[PDB]
This record gives sequence, C-alpha cells and structure tokens, in this order.
Amino acid sequence: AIYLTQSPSSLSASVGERVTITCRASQDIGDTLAWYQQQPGRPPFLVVYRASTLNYGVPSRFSGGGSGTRFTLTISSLQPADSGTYFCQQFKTFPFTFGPGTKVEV
Amino acid sequence: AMIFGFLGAAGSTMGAASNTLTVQARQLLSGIVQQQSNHLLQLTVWGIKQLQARVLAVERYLEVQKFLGLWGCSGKIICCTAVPWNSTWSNKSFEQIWNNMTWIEWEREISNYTSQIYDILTESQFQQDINEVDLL
Amino acid sequence: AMIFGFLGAAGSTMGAASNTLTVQARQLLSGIVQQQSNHLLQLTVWGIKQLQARVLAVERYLEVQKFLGLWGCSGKIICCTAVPWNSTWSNKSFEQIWNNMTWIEWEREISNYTSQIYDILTESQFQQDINEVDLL
Amino acid sequence: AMIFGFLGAAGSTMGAASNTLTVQARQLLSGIVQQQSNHLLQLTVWGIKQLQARVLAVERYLEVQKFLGLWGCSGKIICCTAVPWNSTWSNKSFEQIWNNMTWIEWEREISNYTSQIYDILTESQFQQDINEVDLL
Amino acid sequence: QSYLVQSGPEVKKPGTAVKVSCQASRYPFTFFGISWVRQAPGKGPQWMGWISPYNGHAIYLDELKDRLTLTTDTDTTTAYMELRNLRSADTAVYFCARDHTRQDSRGYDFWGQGTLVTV
Ligand SMILES: *[C@@H]1O[C@H](CO)[C@@H](O[C@@H]2O[C@H](CO)[C@@H](O[C@@H]3O[C@H](CO[C@H]4O[C@H](CO[C@H]5O[C@H](CO)[C@@H](O)[C@H](O)[C@@H]5O)[C@@H](O)[C@H](O[C@H]5O[C@H](CO)[C@@H](O)[C@H](O)[C@@H]5O)[C@@H]4O)[C@@H](O)[C@H](O[C@H]4O[C@H](CO)[C@@H](O)[C@H](O)[C@@H]4O)[C@@H]3O)[C@H](O)[C@H]2NC(C)=O)[C@H](O)[C@H]1NC(C)=O
Ligand SMILES: *[C@@H]1O[C@H](CO)[C@@H](O[C@@H]2O[C@H](CO)[C@@H](O[C@@H]3O[C@H](CO[C@H]4O[C@H](CO[C@H]5O[C@H](CO)[C@@H](O)[C@H](O)[C@@H]5O)[C@@H](O)[C@H](O[C@H]5O[C@H](CO)[C@@H](O)[C@H](O)[C@@H]5O)[C@@H]4O)[C@@H](O)[C@H](O[C@H]4O[C@H](CO)[C@@H](O)[C@H](O)[C@@H]4O)[C@@H]3O)[C@H](O)[C@H]2NC(C)=O)[C@H](O)[C@H]1NC(C)=O
Ligand SMILES: *[C@@H]1O[C@H](CO)[C@@H](O[C@@H]2O[C@H](CO)[C@@H](O[C@@H]3O[C@H](CO[C@H]4O[C@H](CO[C@H]5O[C@H](CO)[C@@H](O)[C@H](O)[C@@H]5O)[C@@H](O)[C@H](O[C@H]5O[C@H](CO)[C@@H](O)[C@H](O)[C@@H]5O)[C@@H]4O)[C@@H](O)[C@H](O[C@H]4O[C@H](CO)[C@@H](O)[C@H](O)[C@@H]4O)[C@@H]3O)[C@H](O)[C@H]2NC(C)=O)[C@H](O)[C@H]1NC(C)=O
Ligand SMILES: *[C@@H]1O[C@H](CO[C@@H]2O[C@@H](C)[C@@H](O)[C@@H](O)[C@@H]2O)[C@@H](O[C@@H]2O[C@H](CO)[C@@H](O[C@@H]3O[C@H](CO[C@H]4O[C@H](CO[C@H]5O[C@H](CO)[C@@H](O)[C@H](O)[C@@H]5O)[C@@H](O)[C@H](O)[C@@H]4O)[C@@H](O)[C@H](O[C@H]4O[C@H](CO)[C@@H](O)[C@H](O)[C@@H]4O)[C@@H]3O)[C@H](O)[C@H]2NC(C)=O)[C@H](O)[C@H]1NC(C)=O
Ligand SMILES: *[C@@H]1O[C@H](CO)[C@@H](O[C@@H]2O[C@H](CO)[C@@H](O)[C@H](O)[C@H]2NC(C)=O)[C@H](O)[C@H]1NC(C)=O
Ligand SMILES: *[C@@H]1O[C@H](CO)[C@@H](O[C@@H]2O[C@H](CO)[C@@H](O)[C@H](O)[C@H]2NC(C)=O)[C@H](O)[C@H]1NC(C)=O
Ligand SMILES: *[C@@H]1O[C@H](CO)[C@@H](O)[C@H](O)[C@H]1NC(C)=O
Ligand SMILES: *[C@@H]1O[C@H](CO)[C@@H](O)[C@H](O)[C@H]1NC(C)=O
Ligand SMILES: *[C@@H]1O[C@H](CO)[C@@H](O)[C@H](O)[C@H]1NC(C)=O
Ligand SMILES: *[C@@H]1O[C@H](CO)[C@@H](O)[C@H](O)[C@H]1NC(C)=O
Ligand SMILES: *[C@@H]1O[C@H](CO)[C@@H](O)[C@H](O)[C@H]1NC(C)=O
Ligand SMILES: *[C@@H]1O[C@H](CO)[C@@H](O)[C@H](O)[C@H]1NC(C)=O
Ligand SMILES: *[C@@H]1O[C@H](CO)[C@@H](O)[C@H](O)[C@H]1NC(C)=O
Repeated sequence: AIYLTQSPSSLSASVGERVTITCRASQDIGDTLAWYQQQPGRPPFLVVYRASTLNYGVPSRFSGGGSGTRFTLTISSLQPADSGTYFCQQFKTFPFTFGPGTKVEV
Repeated sequence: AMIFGFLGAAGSTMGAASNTLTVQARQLLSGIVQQQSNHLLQLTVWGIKQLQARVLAVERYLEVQKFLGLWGCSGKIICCTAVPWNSTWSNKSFEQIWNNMTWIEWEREISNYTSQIYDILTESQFQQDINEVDLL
Repeated sequence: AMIFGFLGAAGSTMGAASNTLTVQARQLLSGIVQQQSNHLLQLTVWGIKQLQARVLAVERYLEVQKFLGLWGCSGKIICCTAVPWNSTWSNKSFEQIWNNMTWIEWEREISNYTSQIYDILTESQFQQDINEVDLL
Repeated sequence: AMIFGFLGAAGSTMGAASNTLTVQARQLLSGIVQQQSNHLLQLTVWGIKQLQARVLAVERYLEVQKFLGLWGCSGKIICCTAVPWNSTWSNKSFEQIWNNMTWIEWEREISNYTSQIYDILTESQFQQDINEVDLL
Repeated sequence: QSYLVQSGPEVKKPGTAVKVSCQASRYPFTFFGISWVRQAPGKGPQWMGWISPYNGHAIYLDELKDRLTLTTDTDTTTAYMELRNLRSADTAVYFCARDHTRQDSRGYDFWGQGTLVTV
C-alpha cells in the first residue's frame, strides 16, 4: 500500500524551457516507475517506463531519472504538443497506485 | 514452477526458457538408434538407414561442440564472453528481450549476424591466449 | 611401485588403482581399426565390419565426453564437484572404500543411483552458470 | 598485415604464422561433404565414398581433441603447460625458432620426441588433479 | 496490431449491477495481461485490478475486494468486468489497458476509449 505524491500541481510554461515534474514515493519503489501523458478526450499515453526508458514514438527531448524515492520528468525543448496532465505509477506493490497528477499551462 | 520435457519451453519467453537448458542439452547424442537392432543384417534396407542415423547423430553433436571449443566455453551450459554487444545486431533493451521474446523469435532476428558473431567470438578467444603467452 | 598395462590395476583397491587412470583413459578412441585395410573392397564381408567398428569406437568415446561437458569436467582426469555426498547411495567411511574395495565392486554397489547422481551433477553445473551470469 | 587463407602462412616463420591459428582450426570438421548429396542412392559408387568421407572427417577431428582433453587444454587455441622444456628435444634459443624456422621445419626436428612429449604432457595433467584432490 | 474496444456508456440507477466488456482483437489475447483503471471525472486514474487471460489468475484492490470480480473469455477474446452495489461515487470513465510485455510488464501499451457510467 504505497502512496505516490508528486508536486508541483501546475507548471506555468511556454516554448523552450526546462520543465521538471517530480514524483515522490512513500516507500522504496526502485526503478519501477512509469509516466503517462493524457491529452483531453484521450486515454493516458505511456511515455517513460522503468523511470529511464522511452516508449515507442515519443520525442527524444523527454527524459526521466532517479531511483529509490525521488524521480523526475524533464522536457528540454517544450513544444506546443506537450500539453495535458501527467501521472506517475508504481509497479512493484500489490496495488499499482497512480499519482495525483500535474497540469502544464501552455 | 514445474519441470518441462524436451522443447516444452519453446513458447515461453527467454527469462523462463533459460531455466530449462539442461533438458534440451541432455538429448543431443543419446538415443535409441544405438540399440542392438534386434542377407547381411547390416546391408538390409533398414540396416543402412540405421547406420546413417548413427553418423548423423554424431555430426550434429560435434557441430555444436566445435564452436564451444573455439570460444573457450567447453564444459559450460551458460558461458560468458568478452565480446561487447554491438548495437547493430539488435538494439533492444533488457525487458524487450528477456520478458517479451522467445528464443525462436530472437534467433530469427539476429539471423543475419550469427555468422559475423561466430567469427568475432573465435577471434576474441584467440587474443586471450595470445595475451596470456606473452604475459606469464 | 611399477607402471601397469591396460586394466592391470583392475583387482587392486581404489587407493592404488586411481594412480593408473591415464592408462585406461589413453585407450578410448585410438586403435588399429583406423588402419588402411591393406568386388568393392569397402563392401566385402570384412569391409563392413571394419566400418561399423570405426563408428562404434567413436560413439563409445563421445558417450563419456558428453557427460564431462555437462558436469563441467572437460579436460580433467579427476574432477571435483560441488555436489555433497548423500548417505543413502552409500554410507561407507574413507577406509571402507579406498582401502577395501575395487572400482568394480564399488560401481556395482552404487549401481542403483548412478542415473540419479548423473542428473544431479548436470543440475549442479547449471546452477553455477546461472549464479555467475547474474553475479557479474 | 593481412588475413590469410587456409594454410596461407605455411611458409612464414613461427612468430608470424602463430597469428593465423584460427584459420586452420576453423576448418577441421565442417565441409561440403555433409551436404544432401543432391539402386539405393547411398549404396552407389559415390554413395559409399561420401559415407566414408564423413566418418574420416570425424576421426581426424576427434584424434586431435582426444589429446587436448588429456592435457587439460580443452577450449583453448594456445594452451600453456607445466612441463619444463628438456634441452635434448631441441636446444635452440628464442631467435633460432620463432624468427628463423617454419612450423613444418620445426615439427620435423622434434619428430623423434613427440611421442615422449605427449606422454609427459598427459602425466603432468594427471599430477595436477592428484595434487588437487588431496589439497582441498 | 492489437486494439482494445469497450462498450457504450451506461446510465445505471444506484444499487444495480453494471457489466462492461473490453474486446481485444488482432493480437495474441492470452499472451498479455489486462488491467482495469477508472478515471473519476475531474481526477486522476485509479487502479482496480489485473486479470491474466492465460490462466485466469486475478488481482483485486481491497476496497473492491468483495464488490468486484473480473472474468475473461478466450474463444471470442473479450475481457469482462462486473461491479455490484454501485455507490453514488462510482461514476467514472473505465479503461481496459493491455500489459506492456508478456512478463513483468511495468507499463500499459494500449488502452480503450473509455466507458463513462453514471450512478
Ligand atoms: C505461455 O504464455 C503465457 C503468457 O505469455 C505465460 O504466462 C506467464 O507465465 C509467467 C510464468 O513464468 C508469469 O510470470 C509469473 O507471474 C506470477 C503471477 O504474477 C502476478 O501475480 C503476482 C502476485 O501473485 C501473488 O499473490 C497471489 C494472491 O494475490 C497468489 O495467488 C500468487 O501465487 C502470488 O503469490 C503479482 O505480483 C504480479 O505482478 C507482476 O506482474 C505485473 C504484470 O505482469 C507487473 O506489472 C508487476 O510489476 C509484477 O512484476 C502478477 O500480477 C508471479 O508470481 C511469478 O513471479 C515469480 O517468478 C518471478 C520470475 O522472475 C520471480 O521474480 C518472483 O519473485 C516469483 O518467484 C512470475 O512473475 C506471467 O505472469 C504469465 N503471463 C500472463 C499474461 O499470465 C506462460 O508461462 C507461457 N507458458 C509456456 C509453457 O510457454
Ligand atoms: C592384489 O592384492 C594384494 C592384497 O590385497 C595387494 O597387496 C597389497 O599391495 C599394497 C601395495 O599398494 C600394499 O601396501 C603397501 O605395503 C607396503 C608394505 O607395508 C608393510 O610393511 C611396512 C614396512 O615395510 C618397510 O620396511 C620393510 C622392512 O621391515 C621393507 O622391506 C619395506 O620395503 C618397507 O621399507 C609397514 O609399515 C606396513 O604397515 C602398514 O600396514 C599395516 C597393515 O596393513 C598397518 O596396520 C600399518 O598401520 C601400516 O599402514 C606393512 O606392514 C608399504 O611399504 C606401502 O607403503 C607405501 O605406499 C603407501 C601408499 O599410501 C604410502 O603411504 C607409504 O608411505 C609407502 O610409500 C604400501 O602400504 C599392501 O600391504 C598389500 N597387501 C598385502 C596383504 O600384502 C596387491 O597390491 C594387489 N595387486 C594388484 C595388481 O591388484
Ligand atoms: C616469405 O619469406 C619472407 C622472408 O623470409 C618474409 O618476409 C619477411 O616478412 C616479415 C613480416 O612478418 C618482415 O618483418 C617485418 O618487417 C617490416 C620492415 O622491417 C624493415 O623496416 C623497418 C623500418 O620500416 C619502417 O620505416 C619504413 C621507412 O623507412 C617504412 O616503409 C616501413 O613501413 C616501416 O614503417 C626496420 O625497423 C626493420 O629493421 C628490423 O629488421 C632488421 C633486420 O631484420 C633488424 O636488424 C632490426 O633490429 C629490426 O628488427 C627492417 O629494416 C617491419 O616493419 C615489421 O615490423 C612490424 O612487425 C613486428 C613483428 O614483431 C613488430 O614488432 C613491429 O613493431 C612492427 O609492427 C616486421 O618486422 C621481414 O622483414 C621480412 N623479411 C625480409 C627478408 O624481407 C615473408 O613475410 C614471407 N611470406 C610468407 C607469406 O610466408
Ligand atoms: C512486446 O511485443 C509485442 C508484440 O510484438 C509483436 O508480436 C511478436 C509476436 C513479434 O512478431 C514482434 O515482431 C511484433 O512486433 C509488442 O507489441 C507491438 O507494439 C508495437 C509498438 O507499440 C505495435 O505497433 C504499433 O501499432 C500502433 C497501433 O496499431 C496501428 O497500426 C498498425 C500498423 O499495422 C500495419 O503495419 C504492420 C507493420 O508495418 C503490418 O504488419 C500490418 O499488416 C499493417 O499493415 C495497424 O495494423 C493497426 O490497425 C493500428 O492502425 C501504431 O500506432 C504504431 O505506429 C507507429 O509506429 C511508430 C512507433 O513505434 C511511429 O514512429 C509511427 O509513425 C507510427 O505512428 C505501431 O505500428 C504492434 O502492433 C504491437 N503488436 C502487438 C501484437 O501487440 C510490444 O510493443 C513489445 N513490448 C516492448 C518491446 O516493450
Ligand atoms: C536480413 O537479411 C535479409 C536478406 O538481405 C533481409 O531481407 C531483405 O529485406 C529487404 C527489405 O525490403 C528486401 O527488399 C529483400 O528482398 C529481402 N531479401 C530477401 C532475400 O528476402 C532482411 O531484411 C534482413 N533482416 C532481417 C531481420 O532478416
Ligand atoms: C630421429 O630418429 C631417426 C631414426 O632413428 C634418426 O635417423 C637415423 O640417423 C642416423 C644418423 O646417421 C642414421 O645412421 C640412421 O640410419 C637413421 N635412421 C633411419 C631410419 O633413417 C634421426 O637422425 C633422428 N633425428 C632426427 C632429427 O630425425
Ligand atoms: C557493428 O557491426 C557493424 C556491421 O554489422 C560494423 O560495421 C560496426 O563497426 C560494428 N560496431 C562496432 C562498434 O564495431
Ligand atoms: C533501434 O533500431 C531500430 C532499427 O530497426 C530503430 O528504428 C530504432 O529507432 C532504434 N532505437 C533506438 C533506441 O536506438
Ligand atoms: C538422498 O537420496 C534419497 C533418494 O536416493 C533422497 O530421498 C534424499 O532426499 C537424499 N538426501 C538428501 C539430503 O537430499
Ligand atoms: C550404513 O547403511 C547400512 C545400510 O546398508 C546400515 O545397515 C548401517 O547401519 C549404516 N551404518 C551407519 C554407520 O550409518
Ligand atoms: C538395487 O535395486 C535392486 C532392485 O530394486 C535391489 O534388488 C537391490 O537390493 C538394490 N541394491 C543393490 C546394491 O543392488
Ligand atoms: C630429456 O630427455 C632424455 C631422453 O630424450 C632423458 O634421458 C633426460 O633425462 C631428459 N631430461 C631431464 C632433465 O629429464
Ligand atoms: C645444441 O645441440 C647440438 C646438437 O645437435 C649441439 O651440437 C650444440 O653444441 C648444442 N648447443 C648448445 C649451446 O648447447
């Protein structure tokens, strides 16, 4: 029963800056974390899995890292397509809980 | 977890199929062909067909054993080498191979570079022996 | 101490017979069957018998070499293993085996567990390779 | 420096010929004789000459492999031993062998002592296993 | 290859039972596991259960342990989900997600369009 807490709630953003999303954990999670990009009216889309690997078809500007309890999702060259909210999920405990979610303003 | 028979884990991923290597390896030379076979009895129609099978069973075993010797892997089920993986034969990550592929699917994927990989492995083992003679 | 011939130490205890292992091992594949053999000359009555004798000699040699590879003992006369002895196959002490028994008597005593022991030896070697891949 | 073909370095000295050992070793068991062979088709005139060519190609491979196992050199291209060189087989120095002689010339020089050397090599490996069993 | 399609929306009165089916096609159904998540309106996804279409083994969430059961069908390659004792707060979009890989997926590859149910 691990709870995922991620901050900040919102990110004021425009084109071309280092936007970072941090997802904390209440217990040792390891490298078993995933990031989902949800656009309006669309189901969540996996972008990063294992906290380091990039899903098929995602632009290389995305990146993730960290281990243990601290994780990040950084976009180097934010572009007008990276809208919507993001979620982090844990994949080691009996329930695979999600995170509250953060929205990027563009 | 249960033990499998011969080729029973052909449909499972590599991570699970690699735990049943001795099942296939134990049956490569031994068979019922080497029995006593119950008009020369060794020139009959099936006297010849048995003899050819015996020679075929020996060539198949020695064909694999020849490569194990050149690569320094004699007497090992899983042998580690000093040849770095080249990300042109395949650039799949750990989970995309050992958790998503079967040994049949993979060996078809790198089938174009098996000949190249074999030559490199032989050349690598040769360097280790060269580097050891002029080191001791 | 004197050198023995082929099977000259069959009647001596293990402690003295094990000092002549290379005498028996040196004669397993090489013999006069591979000569030049002084109406198809290779189809005569004694042209066929020589042929299958040549194939018989190879299979007998490869039948032992198959196990040495599985157990990890390739290239060894006496090979130590990591399999603990089980006091159900035999519970004789050191002096009751190496100073009181011949290799023929002993192999008959544990004849019921040779097949079981062979499987364990292969499984043991497999674990070492598994424990090495995920350790380096 | 260029790669050679099969036996392309037969005329070069040892120091340069030993850099092409994998070329000769790679062709000892594999050939076109193991093909499908395009009135029993395997009793014809060339149905037999092919069968005896397949058995011949196997004994030639196993004959060398038998000695590698006894000497503890299985799976190695160049294998080092613990047998000191005896200055009766040949007393030439380093420069008089590896910079002035070819492998064919040398193997004829020590041709009288190869059998003696083979037995010594086998006996030496036996002592290593004996000294290890009663040491651990 | 592979695509998961769910049923249409349902407007079920409180206290009733709702069954939603996610149909999988054009890929080996039994190889990859199926997960269900519900995105409460104006909220983030919540994980409910994971069902293996190979051996039927299922995993549930404690709050839904006694209320939710997942069943799988092989011949027509369809995944079913039934929920009983529908509280007023159960209104949410329901998704069926395919596992990333055949073993230790740690990710979801393909989703469904969603099935918003009102209670
Ligand atoms: C033919 O093909 C099919 C499909 O391709 C294939 O089926 C796969 O078989 C493999 C077997 O090798 C399965 O992998 C195993 O799965 C076991 C079950 O895992 C699930 O359940 C876990 C919790 O179960 C515990 O608790 C319940 C009670 O709730 C209890 O009954 C159980 O017995 C058990 O105690 C759960 O944790 C697990 O979650 C994993 O997977 C999800 C998604 O895959 C992932 O997101 C998680 O992060 C986590 O990794 C899953 O929900 C599992 O117990 C077992 O684990 C053992 O082995 C691994 C090997 O590494 C060890 O690390 C581990 O410590 C255990 O010892 C193993 O993971 C796989 O799930 C099947 N796939 C499907 C879709 O069903 C067949 O095998 C193929 N057959 C042939 C012959 O080819
Ligand atoms: C066919 O079967 C027969 C019978 O089964 C078998 O005969 C046995 O052959 C083995 C050879 O491997 C014999 O074992 C050897 O015995 C040697 C002689 O031991 C006796 O004499 C010792 C003293 O002798 C010294 O002094 C005398 C002068 O007094 C001198 O002439 C000698 O040359 C020598 O210098 C004595 O110490 C010894 O006592 C031992 O044995 C008794 C009883 O067994 C025991 O109670 C003692 O505690 C002690 O252990 C015995 O009285 C012996 O020299 C020789 O030792 C060498 O080898 C061992 C190997 O481990 C080394 O440890 C040791 O340091 C020496 O290098 C060895 O022990 C055995 O005795 C025969 N059995 C019988 C009944 O005669 C044949 O070999 C078989 N043949 C075939 C082909 O199968
Ligand atoms: C058939 O038989 C023939 C004859 O038996 C045989 O020919 C021999 O082939 C071997 C090849 O393995 C030759 O050995 C090589 O020789 C190279 C040339 O050496 C000479 O030139 C050196 C300087 O050259 C440099 O500078 C010039 C410009 O000035 C430039 O063009 C060159 O490319 C190079 O950059 C010179 O130093 C050298 O002196 C050596 O030899 C003399 C006399 O033997 C000795 O007294 C010296 O002390 C010194 O050792 C010579 O004058 C040479 O570059 C090459 O070196 C490489 O390999 C060695 C291997 O150990 C490395 O240590 C070294 O670092 C280099 O990497 C190598 O030594 C040999 O000279 C031939 N013999 C004759 C008589 O021509 C064929 O190979 C046979 N063919 C077959 C198929 O069997
Ligand atoms: C683990 O393995 C599974 C299974 O692997 C598959 O099965 C095994 C048995 C082997 O045969 C493998 O070789 C084989 O791949 C993996 O699942 C696959 O994942 C990929 C990537 O996600 C996925 O391909 C994407 O499909 C998306 C949705 O499908 C639409 O497009 C298809 C296209 O099909 C046409 O093209 C193929 C090949 O050219 C033809 O064979 C076929 O006949 C069609 O003509 C269409 O059929 C559907 O109806 C959908 O319309 C699709 O959006 C993607 O397109 C994008 O691809 C890249 C990104 O990868 C972008 O850059 C492009 O611009 C496109 O926008 C992909 O085509 C496969 O369908 C999955 N297969 C199955 C069976 O599920 C899984 O990914 C592996 N996990 C890992 C590696 O972690
Ligand atoms: C392995 O090599 C084969 C042979 O070169 C490749 O197959 C070719 O693929 C191209 C791609 O369109 C075709 O135009 C050729 O006609 C194919 N050749 C044959 C003989 O079919 C193959 O793509 C390579 N890769 C793999 C993974 O097999
Ligand atoms: C190797 O052994 C052969 C055979 O013993 C030696 O050849 C003999 O050499 C002497 C020396 O003059 C001759 O008298 C004998 O007639 C030779 N014997 C034969 C059968 O030809 C040879 O000298 C030894 N050494 C080498 C390097 O070969
Ligand atoms: C990988 O293999 C290709 C040919 O398949 C070769 O050209 C390339 O040099 C290799 N990579 C490295 C680092 O050598
Ligand atoms: C892996 O190689 C394939 C070539 O088939 C290429 O399409 C893909 O982009 C490569 N992926 C990475 C991460 O390099
Ligand atoms: C010894 O062998 C018997 C069967 O031969 C087996 O039942 C027993 O478990 C073995 N001993 C141990 C310690 O495993
Ligand atoms: C050894 O095993 C035998 C069974 O053949 C038994 O009779 C004997 O008592 C055992 N001895 C010891 C010391 O365990
Ligand atoms: C071996 O097995 C046979 C048959 O089960 C049995 O009669 C015999 O007592 C066992 N032991 C030995 C030493 O043969
Ligand atoms: C060298 O070999 C000869 C026989 O060719 C032998 O007489 C001599 O003892 C050997 N040298 C040594 C040091 O053993
Ligand atoms: C080497 O042996 C030969 C025997 O053919 C002998 O003539 C020569 O003097 C020996 N050289 C040395 C340095 O011992």
